[PDB]
This record gives sequence, C-alpha cells and structure tokens, in this order.
Amino acid sequence: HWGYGKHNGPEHWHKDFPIAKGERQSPVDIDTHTAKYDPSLKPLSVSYDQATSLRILNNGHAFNVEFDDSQDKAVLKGGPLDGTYRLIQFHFHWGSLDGQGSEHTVDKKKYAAELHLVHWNTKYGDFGKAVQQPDGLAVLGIFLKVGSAKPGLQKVVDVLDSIKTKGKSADFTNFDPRGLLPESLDYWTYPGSLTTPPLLECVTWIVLKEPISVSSEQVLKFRKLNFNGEGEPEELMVDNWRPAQPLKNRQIKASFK
Ligand SMILES: [Zn+2]
Repeated sequence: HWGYGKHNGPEHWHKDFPIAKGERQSPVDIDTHTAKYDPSLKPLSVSYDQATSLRILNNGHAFNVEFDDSQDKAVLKGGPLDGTYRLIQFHFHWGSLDGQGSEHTVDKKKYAAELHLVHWNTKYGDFGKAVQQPDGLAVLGIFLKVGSAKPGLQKVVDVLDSIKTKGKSADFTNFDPRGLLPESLDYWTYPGSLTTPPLLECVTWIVLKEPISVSSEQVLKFRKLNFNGEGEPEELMVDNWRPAQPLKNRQIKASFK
C-alpha cells in the first residue's frame, strides 16, 4: 500500500495512480517573482463561526480533524472560487526536522509543516462526488514555522497521545479552527490535485502567504505519532509530505502586490 517509505513513497505512487504524472499535480513550488498579481481576485471569505468539529482520526498518513459537513456551517467562499465550499476536515503534513515538512514551497523554501483545511463544493452534494470534478475541492494551505507557540493549536496537540496509531480516533468537539489562521488572508492560487493517492485533479489551491508560528514542543508532539497500527513495529509519523511537482501549463496568481 502507498505511504512515505523508501519502497512505497511518492516516487512509487504513479504505478498504482498514473495521474501522479498528470498535468495539474500538487504540491508545487511557488516562485514568488513569477506569480502574477491578479486584481480581479477577491478577498477570501472564511466563515468558521458555526464550525462543528466532531472527531480526530489517525488514518495512517496524517491525523484528520473532521467536521459536520451536513449543513453550511463552516464555509469558504470568494477569492478565486465560484460558489460555496464546506469544511470537511483539516490535517497537517510535517517533517522529521524543522527544516522540512511542507508540501508547497516558496522560492524553494520548505516550512516545518503545512496545514490543509479541506472544503468541498456544495453544488456537487457530497465530498465523494466533488472529488470527481475539476472544481470540486478548495484547500486552504497554511505554512507552519517554528518559533512562538500557537495557542489555538494546543488542544489538537494534547489529544494526540490518544490517537497514537493508525485507525485510532477520539471525540474532538468544540474545536475552533479560527485559532489556526494567520492575521493576513493574502494568498496564492492555482489549479491542482490531492497530494495523496488517489491524487485526483479536483483542487483549487489557496495558499496563504503568511505562516503561522508553532513551538518546537508542539511540532515535536506531531512527530510522536505512528504510521503503524497498535501492536505493529513502531514507525514514527514524520515526513508525510509529497515533494513539489512540475508546474506544467499552469500560472500561479497572487491576491496581493
Ligand atoms: Zn494535505
């Protein structure tokens, strides 16, 4: 099965998922000097005030904080998007060391981690239908650098010991994802894909320019998670990031000068 090891990592994924070599794969390097300011891009609208978190799950590749997406409660709109996209889950990608971990890069710079807030286009009715469409998902990507702690991340960090291994889940209600956002919503945007198999080319990527700061202690606790299940040999959940993929015939647009 696919993963992030030497024998099943990103360079192998194309054998089971040929779209891995497709025309709009993610992540990508964001060349800040080549990204063009697009004055027709609108400000992002992130409306998370009624968000209903439910559960946190170790799925063997990351941990997902899942939300109730059966109603328009936490939605992303505006920016490059047409229509309304409902928050379904967030997760992170991170490194074994502070010098790597992000999926997107900025002028080849790798951040310590990257948060993905995953939303699906309500015009397709559910997430499974949305991923079959070129405009089915909108993922808000936020870089993490190591410095001061992020207070709004700590509730996530403190439950991780209860979902150490693949397949474990825990109740995770009343979590407010507004506490994970930076001050500015300036962003880059481009058409791309899921960054894990099945690598479907269904994502409008919206990557915020401003990173959030998290503490060394916070990210160290991410790195104590396991890819393996309980009672299997321990393999630390680290370096669960796909490297940058060819940009091909795409333009990255900036919302800001
Ligand atoms: Zn992701």
